[PDB]
Amino acid sequence: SVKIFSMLEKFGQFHWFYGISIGQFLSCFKRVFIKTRVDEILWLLYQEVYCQFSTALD
Repeated sequence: SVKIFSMLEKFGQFHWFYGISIGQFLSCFKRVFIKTRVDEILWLLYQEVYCQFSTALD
């Protein structure tokens, strides 16, 4: 999650519209549980983060 958040911040550096908050990221992560258990959670986190914050990019 730290690595992903750093990547999103680097995205936000390039264009003023691409910024990212921390509450937004935390809520996106929280939405994982509602929808090797640790590996499943990690995979779900990646999928949810992508499908959440890809629509905000060109």
